[PDB]
Amino acid sequence: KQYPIINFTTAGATVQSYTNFIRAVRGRLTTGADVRHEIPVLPNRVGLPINQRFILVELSNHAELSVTLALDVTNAYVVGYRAGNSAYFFHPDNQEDAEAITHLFTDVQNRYTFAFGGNYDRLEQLAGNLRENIELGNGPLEEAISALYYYSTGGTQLPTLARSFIICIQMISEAARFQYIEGEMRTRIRYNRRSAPDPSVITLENSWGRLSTAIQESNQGAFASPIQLQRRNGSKFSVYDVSILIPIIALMVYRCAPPPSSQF
Amino acid sequence: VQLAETGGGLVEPGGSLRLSCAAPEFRLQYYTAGWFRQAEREWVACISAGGGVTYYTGSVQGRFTISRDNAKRTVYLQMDSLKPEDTAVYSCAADLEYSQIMPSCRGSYGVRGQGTQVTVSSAH
Ligand SMILES: [Cl-]
Ligand SMILES: [Cl-]
Ligand SMILES: [Cl-]
Ligand SMILES: [Cl-]
Ligand SMILES: [Cl-]
Repeated sequence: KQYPIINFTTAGATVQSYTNFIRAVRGRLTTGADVRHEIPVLPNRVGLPINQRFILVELSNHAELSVTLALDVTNAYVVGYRAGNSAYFFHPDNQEDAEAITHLFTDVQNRYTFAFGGNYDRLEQLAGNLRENIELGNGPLEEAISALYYYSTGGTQLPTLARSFIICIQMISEAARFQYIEGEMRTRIRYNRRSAPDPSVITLENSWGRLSTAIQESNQGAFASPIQLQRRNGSKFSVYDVSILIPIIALMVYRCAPPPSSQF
Repeated sequence: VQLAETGGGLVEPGGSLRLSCAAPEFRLQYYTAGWFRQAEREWVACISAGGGVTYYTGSVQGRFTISRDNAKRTVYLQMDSLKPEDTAVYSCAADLEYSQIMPSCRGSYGVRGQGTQVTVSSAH
């Protein structure tokens, strides 16, 4: 049984095609049957069958270069990719995840696990650039696809590989996670523009795990403790309740089972 | 402004003129393209990426024809039976909102050219 495949091309991309792409990714990441305070939760990793663990995102551009990203359904994040007859995985954090990724791209004749992890702190260091310095948009995505492809032939150096991961992860994983980030990508596509993400985007990305926990552990939506976010201009503000995040967050990582509901 | 328009100018009432809109870097061939004019700005005509579907505003129906040459990444507006009331600044745009053309040329048309003056007059 193959993992589900979702296709997207930068060639002639529209707001509509990108919209359909992100909605399809979300649909394959979770059933949406588990909802807390009007926000959907990703599958619990506990007891999750290996054949349901990943989804594949096939990306191509006008040059007819193609790469395939693998996303973990439990967190929507990129764990590795394939280009031609080679595949590359971020360093697994534990033995069980190392075992899990052996189920991905199993026909590839060239298989590599990077020593480094795929978190932004690491990728930014390797890239020599922060997320706030890296342009996003259809053009950057087209270029990232090419760079990921050429890595397998020695045509791309590590810093550019890292930058390309930063682009793909945000425009796919983070867009899936946040309606708000998807919307920021829509604007770029609409006007065929490219630009680095503002502080509101970056801080949402940084806060996704913490927001997931705050929401799922909340007392009727009320947070135990406030979480600080940023506005588009960088100014800081505090969130005390799930309410304002409902139009912002599309998916949460599973943190706990919901409080038992009474039959009355 | 990512598109490059050409072909406007002075024309005798009843005469014809052809506008061109080319794309130096932009992959125009993938997108709905349209022409607009401003004497408030209004849509004039649009054409599907493949060129098989077109829409025209009522006041130009039967007089104006929109077409495209995807191999040249160009879009055209053929204007026949021109009237004084057709005098305006004309501009082309590509829509990246929708995967297909929409009736009445609905869309954001976020990529555009600079526009050209078309003047319909017997003068000169
Ligand atoms: Cl898609
Ligand atoms: Cl990080
Ligand atoms: Cl940053
Ligand atoms: Cl501040
Ligand atoms: Cl004529």
